[PDB]
Amino acid sequence: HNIRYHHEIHTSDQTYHSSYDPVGETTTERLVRYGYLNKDQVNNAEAVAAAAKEFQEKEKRSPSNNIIIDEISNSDKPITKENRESVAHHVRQQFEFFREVNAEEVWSVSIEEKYNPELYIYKTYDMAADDPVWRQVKLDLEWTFENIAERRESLGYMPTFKGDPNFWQALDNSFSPENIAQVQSSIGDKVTNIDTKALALNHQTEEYHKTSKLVYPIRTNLVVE
Amino acid sequence: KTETYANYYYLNFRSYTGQHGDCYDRFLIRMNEMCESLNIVNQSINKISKFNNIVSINTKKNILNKENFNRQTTVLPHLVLSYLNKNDYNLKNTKNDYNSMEELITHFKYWSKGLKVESGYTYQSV
Amino acid sequence: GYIQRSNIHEEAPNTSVEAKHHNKTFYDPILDIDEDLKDDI
Amino acid sequence: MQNKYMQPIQLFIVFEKLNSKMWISKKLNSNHSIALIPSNWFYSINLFLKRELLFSNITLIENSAIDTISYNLETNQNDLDKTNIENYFFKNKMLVFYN
Amino acid sequence: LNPYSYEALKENHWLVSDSSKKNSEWTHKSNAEQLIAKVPIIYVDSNIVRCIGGTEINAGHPQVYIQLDTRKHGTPQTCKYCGLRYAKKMD
Amino acid sequence: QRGRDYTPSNKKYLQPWELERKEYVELSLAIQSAYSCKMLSEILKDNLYMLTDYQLSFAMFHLWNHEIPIDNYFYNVISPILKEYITRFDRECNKSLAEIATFLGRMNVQDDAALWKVIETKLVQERLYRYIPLNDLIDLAHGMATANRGSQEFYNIVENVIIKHRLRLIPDKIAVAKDCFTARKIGSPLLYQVLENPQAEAHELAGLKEHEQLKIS
Amino acid sequence: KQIEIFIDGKPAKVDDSYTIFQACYENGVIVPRFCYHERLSVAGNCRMCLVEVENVPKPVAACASQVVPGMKIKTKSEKTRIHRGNVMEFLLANHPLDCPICDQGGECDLQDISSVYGYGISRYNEYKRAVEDKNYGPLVATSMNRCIHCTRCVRFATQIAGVEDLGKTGRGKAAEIGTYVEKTFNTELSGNVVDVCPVGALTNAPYAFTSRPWELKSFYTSDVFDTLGSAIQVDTRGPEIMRVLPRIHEEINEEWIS
Amino acid sequence: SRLAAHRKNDDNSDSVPFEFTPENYKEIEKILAKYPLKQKRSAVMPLLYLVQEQNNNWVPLSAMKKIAKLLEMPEIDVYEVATFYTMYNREPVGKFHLQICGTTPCQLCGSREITKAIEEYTQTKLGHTSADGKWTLEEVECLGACSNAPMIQVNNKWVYEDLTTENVVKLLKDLESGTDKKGPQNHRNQVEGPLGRSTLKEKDFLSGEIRFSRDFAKAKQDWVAQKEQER
Amino acid sequence: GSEKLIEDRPYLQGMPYFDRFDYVSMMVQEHAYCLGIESLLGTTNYSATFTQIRTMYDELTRI
Amino acid sequence: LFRGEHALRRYPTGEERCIACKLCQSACPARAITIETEPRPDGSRRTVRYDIDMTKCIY
Amino acid sequence: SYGNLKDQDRIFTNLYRDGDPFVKGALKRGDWHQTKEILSNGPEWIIDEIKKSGLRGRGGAGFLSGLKYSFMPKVNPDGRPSYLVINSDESEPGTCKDREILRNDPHKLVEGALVVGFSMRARAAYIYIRGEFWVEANILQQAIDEAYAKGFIGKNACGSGYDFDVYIHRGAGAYICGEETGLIESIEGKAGQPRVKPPFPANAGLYGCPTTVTNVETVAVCPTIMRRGASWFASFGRPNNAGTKLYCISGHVNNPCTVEEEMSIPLRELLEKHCGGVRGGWDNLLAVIPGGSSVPMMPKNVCDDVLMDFDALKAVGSGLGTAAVIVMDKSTDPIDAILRLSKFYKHESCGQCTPCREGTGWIVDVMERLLVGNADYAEIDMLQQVTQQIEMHTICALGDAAAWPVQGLIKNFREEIEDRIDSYHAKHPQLKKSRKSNPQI
Ligand SMILES: Cc1cc2nc3c(=O)[nH]c(=O)nc-3n(C[C@H](O)[C@H](O)[C@H](O)COP(=O)(O)O)c2cc1C
Ligand SMILES: Nc1ncnc2c1ncn2[C@@H]1O[C@H](COP(=O)(O)OP(=O)(O)O)[C@@H](O)[C@H]1O
Ligand code: SF4
Ligand code: SF4
Ligand code: SF4
Ligand code: SF4
Ligand code: FES
Ligand code: FES
Ligand SMILES: [Mg+2]
Ligand SMILES: [Zn+2]
Repeated sequence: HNIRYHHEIHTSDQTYHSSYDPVGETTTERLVRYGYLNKDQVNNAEAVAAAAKEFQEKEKRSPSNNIIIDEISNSDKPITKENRESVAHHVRQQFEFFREVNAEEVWSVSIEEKYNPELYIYKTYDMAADDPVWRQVKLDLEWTFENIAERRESLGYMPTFKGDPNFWQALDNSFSPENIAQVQSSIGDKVTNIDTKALALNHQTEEYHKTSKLVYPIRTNLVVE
Repeated sequence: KTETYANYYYLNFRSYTGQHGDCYDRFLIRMNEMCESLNIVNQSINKISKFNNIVSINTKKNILNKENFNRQTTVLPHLVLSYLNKNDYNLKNTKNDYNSMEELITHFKYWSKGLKVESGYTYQSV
Repeated sequence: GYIQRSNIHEEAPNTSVEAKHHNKTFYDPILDIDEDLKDDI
Repeated sequence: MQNKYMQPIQLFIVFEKLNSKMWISKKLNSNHSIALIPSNWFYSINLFLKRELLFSNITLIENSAIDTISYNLETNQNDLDKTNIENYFFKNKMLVFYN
Repeated sequence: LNPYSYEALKENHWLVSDSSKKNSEWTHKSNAEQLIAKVPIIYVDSNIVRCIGGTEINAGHPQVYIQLDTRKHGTPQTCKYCGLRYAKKMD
Repeated sequence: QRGRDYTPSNKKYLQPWELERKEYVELSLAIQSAYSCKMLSEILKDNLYMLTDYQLSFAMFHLWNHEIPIDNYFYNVISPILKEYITRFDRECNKSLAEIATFLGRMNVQDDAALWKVIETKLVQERLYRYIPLNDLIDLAHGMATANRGSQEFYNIVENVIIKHRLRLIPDKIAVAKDCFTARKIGSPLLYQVLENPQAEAHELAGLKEHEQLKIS
Repeated sequence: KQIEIFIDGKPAKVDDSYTIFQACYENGVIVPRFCYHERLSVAGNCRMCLVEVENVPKPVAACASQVVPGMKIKTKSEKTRIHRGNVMEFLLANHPLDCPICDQGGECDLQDISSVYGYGISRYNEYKRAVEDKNYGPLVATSMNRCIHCTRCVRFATQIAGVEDLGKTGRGKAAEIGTYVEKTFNTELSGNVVDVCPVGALTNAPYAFTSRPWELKSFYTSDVFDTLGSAIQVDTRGPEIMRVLPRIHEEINEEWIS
Repeated sequence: SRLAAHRKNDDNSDSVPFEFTPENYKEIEKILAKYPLKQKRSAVMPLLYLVQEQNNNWVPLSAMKKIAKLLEMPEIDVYEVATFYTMYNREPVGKFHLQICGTTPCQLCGSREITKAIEEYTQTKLGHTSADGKWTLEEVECLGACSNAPMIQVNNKWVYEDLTTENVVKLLKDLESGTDKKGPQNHRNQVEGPLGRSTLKEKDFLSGEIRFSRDFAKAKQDWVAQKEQER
Repeated sequence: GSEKLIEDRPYLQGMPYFDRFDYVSMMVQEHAYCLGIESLLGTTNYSATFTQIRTMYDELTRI
Repeated sequence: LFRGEHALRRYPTGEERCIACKLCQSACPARAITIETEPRPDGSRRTVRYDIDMTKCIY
Repeated sequence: SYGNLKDQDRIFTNLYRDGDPFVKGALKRGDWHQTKEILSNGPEWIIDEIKKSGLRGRGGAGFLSGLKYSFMPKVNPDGRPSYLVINSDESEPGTCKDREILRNDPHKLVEGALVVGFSMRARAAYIYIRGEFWVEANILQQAIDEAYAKGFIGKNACGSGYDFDVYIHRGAGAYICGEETGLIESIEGKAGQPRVKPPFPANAGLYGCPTTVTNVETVAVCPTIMRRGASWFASFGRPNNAGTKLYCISGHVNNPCTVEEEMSIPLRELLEKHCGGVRGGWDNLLAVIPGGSSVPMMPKNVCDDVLMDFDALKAVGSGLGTAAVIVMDKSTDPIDAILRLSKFYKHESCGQCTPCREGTGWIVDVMERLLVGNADYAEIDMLQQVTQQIEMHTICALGDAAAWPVQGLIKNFREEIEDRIDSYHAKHPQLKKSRKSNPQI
């Protein structure tokens, strides 16, 4: 009776965008391209400073900053041609990532595996025997089979689903027994239980389908005489 | 870590590689992978199995249900699903298209025009 | 969606004899002769 | 996205005359990143990828193309944002993608 | 009883009727109309009757409800999924 | 996750639908994979902000099913989490409460007296036993009897509930309940008669008139 | 007077004459509806257009609510989702399971809105309402169990045409839209009743049981049976033609055909 | 008050005549005068009440059509009004249309017992009309005199309160005879409780003339002065 | 023209093309297609994950 | 669950269970099902032509 | 200390018929006194006097009557008249106060209608009376005829020269007609289906003209407070409340009746003094649903200290509604009582909006199954959620009225429902759950 929240309100469909200007461009070139600074005004230091101030005020980032948007990582350190220390910082970050990404792997990389190799050697007819794990797999499978057999033998029989042609009556039990019998007679059904009292007993009754029993031990029927 | 797509990442199995890149090594790898698929299947089936059972205090022996389905078998596929997603399992097993208007509408739409998929690009590998 | 892990290594199951789930016959000296052939270039 | 990820900004640091347009989404794997590359620089960029130190161990998994000329948002048209990659499909004759 | 008469059309929902029910053998490639016409009208005490086309859910057609409280007493109503016709047991 | 707040909307306990399906499934898989108390505690503490009562009960079931030994790591890390979650439970957490209590009893954790006290207060003092299914209630009583923990009030409550729902008793549950009560030595002649013949008549089972007069809920 | 409002935090400008639904449609955000029709009067019966406003505790019916300065509308909020789900659940309660047999299977806005906005499963497990069918002539087939009592049919008959025959007779869940007496709806514009009816309660009898929407190819053409000329859409499944419909042409057709 | 449409009856066909008497026409004129000249559509309910009074406590379809024609309004509107309002019997009823309240107050006071007694005395079930056209039982909602429950209403006109398993039978016999008590069958007054009054016990004040005089001119002057001072 | 036919057909009706792509890994092909669809949808098949079918049958198909 | 040869069933009364909803036609990946339906004289929603191209159908 | 109102401070004198209810007795007891001067005072003075007195609506809303009247337009340039509708329709369960003034002091109601109409600048006042009150409608019509004959109403009302016409509309049985918009539509002649409320019917209501809907009790008490001063009425109630109110007790009480009493009187004192208390004593009390059926119930735990005030009842969670108190004893079944209430609401639903027109029937079916006992524990929370979905999603506030009693029962007597479900399931084992719909009852 709890249908609210059936649909997943929280989903795993999320995207992030990172856009940067060319690292080759200088502050003056960036200002000229964006239009804040006129092409011929680059010489005038005062004009360049005014254009930089306007750019910072309007676009919410310094002209030196190369990051238009960094939703991916929100990095506050731009990489530019002018600041040569940015290249060194990025190189250090790249090598840090190269170490850490491999470190966090569980199976892909392992220096312990590199320096202590573990080999599988084919040396016997049974390839399972060469591996302790596969021998245990065989033993576990046989143990499971034996446990299932023991449980079933102790129970002594097996319930089974038995087809019942009366499951396909024209009318439901919710209808009157007289109506059910009349419809069955009209459709000429003679292999179904149309007893009025039985139908009345089953009226508005919910119960499981017909079941039979398979009785152990399983043996072949024979005509010995 | 970043590319697992099923229960594999939480199963303890082994993958095999050869120091010779020849047909013989490839054949050995295929044989070993066939053998290890058995171990993976065994682990997967065990993940949905009820091995333990109620033990009587007086006799310290198992109390097996005589007229319960769980006595026939030790593997119950719906075990974890029922245990964790109880509401979803109940809705799935109680509401269908023959008695629920919403289920009928979903069935009709599903089989007339497939489910709507939001626009986007994906690359998924196995 | 993902989860956070603190111990990447899955430590080996306890090898003590007293501890439960101990298999005395897991290793066979006659069969587990890998070490002899392991050091072979 | 609970993994250690870094953008492939080396390409755009080296090719200093190109602008960067990169994406990552949960629709993809945690370690998967999309980028826009101009055709006139595609060959040189692949030359750099094939022999750069950290990009040396790189394999071209896949390559194909999309006929973006007839691409239209059939549902949720208003939800499109200027940062989405779909904005580059409209009015462009073709879009060839490598992975 | 002309099938094309106004009275016949109004009674049969402006469709040309086939009293013999034999034309369907060719039109729809079946005698199901003849077979279903044999079943008599099922009389139900309640004003509203529930039909599932069988004994259990998913063994027939989707569960539907038919109003037997017709503006004219005793008028049979036919189920849309199956041709079974139900009428109220006026007393 | 980015821009995600895991504080429960109910302000009592987190729910599975609040978390992303991927996170829920992956944490459940990790819990299932855990094969020792140490690693299970590590996983639970690392992902505590995403942990749910369903997953905690499932972790207890996994420990019981695989007979993972209970040790110092359990009693020192897992037990506080169980105490906190059980205290924060309410009526709608009947499934988790019954499962956790039953599996702790079956595992026979004879320590964590505070944990057992919290479980008892939730079960009887707060009258949360009325939301436990009859079969689940019988299994919980049997498990607590196996652990040897319990209260006379709780056992009397279970006996009265069994007598009330004698008609719904299944033979397997009857056997389990009879074993539990015989082992504990607690019981009544009316209870034993009901267990022997659940479908007996009112005059067949002497004392049912007094039980009905008591009118146990 | 131009007025600034916010839709999901997106600034927008609309004159005060606009309603919430009209402002949303102009700005490109879709709102479900069952009873609101552009050319018909305004009614707030179905209440499927409920949205969330920051300063309004109760849900606001977008169709019959005028915009206010500074209004903060949250159409993507969880509260709006819950409102849509509740209304859809109430609508689907008592709704017959006639999708396979209903002629509007592929053109049912109720199905579409239930898939996109409402919940995916129903809780109502009880006897549904049952309504007797009505005879409106050889042009309109009526299956009144599928009626949602949105009165679009009544409004069209009283407003677009001069015929005054349809009405909501009764009170409560037993209310029945239609003619109290048994008579045929013989207006020259009876065809458009099927188009306005959104839940397949009224359908095209000649076209009944013929085909499905997803297997038709549509062509825009002009009518010739009347010297007025009408912008029509012709749907064909191969050589066979079927289901001629109107298409919007306000200068000549004004959305209706004879 | 069963179906939301026209029931196919031979005695309620369109051919059934109906004509207002001259007194009814005068009453209709008075009703129209009371209502606005243009808004003649508001006189549907009084017209339906007049039709019920003129007929055997029911509104024929022909009468409804006549009302629509007189009011210059669609017949569908009259149909909607008649179907929406349940006090209009669209089909013939019995000589006594008993209407037993069944809301929670009456239910607590024992409405079910009174209903069973009425059914036993009238030899008919709830809702169904008796074989002979004499009794018609119906269950209705709060009739207003909750404090005097249980209660019934006859012909939508006369209310009988404070009924019991024997008072109701006595009331039914009195109705059949022709002469019966109007109001509660107990000894209580209109709303006075069975035990007695708890208020208004002072007979002197109630009987004597009650006068309350206020210096309205002075009050108005004071209000204006206060308003000016605030200004 | 399997890709062309998949584009012509809706999502569900294109799945059996993935069975046809590989005659011995059809389960894995279906798994990849369904994984892509659910990645677009932003959800995961918790039912399959908890029932373990998508791993055991993938390994059976590998065998 | 084996899928062998297609067949059309009937209700126990003998009436056809097929109502021309064309859901099967739309879902058929191979476009192997062709359905045309006309109202039956009694008024039932029953198909007049229901063809399955066994050579074009993937089982 | 609140209660024990003096017999000489009761506005509704002759509540129990002891004198003539017609013009003779009305003038004997002081009706139609200085009406000319009251009119001459001016509409602004009347509005200010009401505001100072603090009279608030006697219906469910409880809004400030003075402010409600002041909201009406001063003048209509288009020439549209203003209408004063008196909603005498009393169809809410347990409410009897309204009918006890129509047949006792109709002239007081007519005088109040005239005063309010003059204050509001309204040419016509229509008294809409439910068709059940046939005798009361006849009495009020006779009173109106007497007023016209004596010249109080009509041309030169009370010699003031202000033309004012009082008409009577005897509607039929529809509890929905009590709603303002539904009342207006019923007067218009359409179906009593409420209307969405962005137009604020005070601006465009009846016939498209400004109309104001007011309760009979408020209209009747207006002239008396006008004559006796605003301070008099304001001093007979707790602060922020109006004053003397006409309560009516219906449920299991020794002496059911309708009595006028001071505002804020304790519920226990009101039950014990005027009506003799519960049948088996206060200890035998099970619950009380004061202020009509619409508002939730109150258990004996809170009934002890609750005061009959709008604010106090709102804080406790069971509004004062129409001052209709139904006392449910330990003999009755709260589930059955609320089931009957839900059936009443289902019957009375106009049917315009799907939330109400479907949830009412759904709740009725769920309550019926709960009463039978063939229901699950989760169905209680499902019913709670269904009521929360109905509320605030409707147009006329009838969905909320139908939802509130069910929520009150769920929160108060959850254990009773759970015990009944357990009792049913103990005697009715059922392993298999049917996928079919629940059988019709
Ligand atoms: C469903 C419903 C029924 C109502 N029934 C009545 C009623 O019977 N009598 C009444 O006076 N007010 C009733 N009201 C309230 C009126 O609409 C309105 O608020 C009141 O009559 C105005 O007078 P007041 O301002 O003094 O409360 C009902 C409201 C609703 C939503
Ligand atoms: N037939 C069953 N089918 C599916 N899951 C079962 C079944 N029986 C037990 N489980 C699981 O066993 C756990 C309960 O353990 P236990 O009390 O021993 O079983 P039971 O009471 O049915 O004999 C639950 O996780 C429950 O889901
Ligand atoms: S309108 Fe037709 S297709 Fe839509 S839900 Fe109703 S019956 Fe199904
Ligand atoms: S028949 Fe169709 S258009 Fe008319 S009220 Fe019902 S749903 Fe609306
Ligand atoms: S058309 Fe196809 S899906 Fe529809 S009923 Fe017939 S066989 Fe079934
Ligand atoms: S809430 Fe109910 S009574 Fe009010 S308008 Fe909607 S359907 Fe009519
Ligand atoms: S579209 Fe808003 S109420 Fe129907
Ligand atoms: S309960 Fe009978 S009149 Fe109100
Ligand atoms: Mg168990
Ligand atoms: Zn059927």
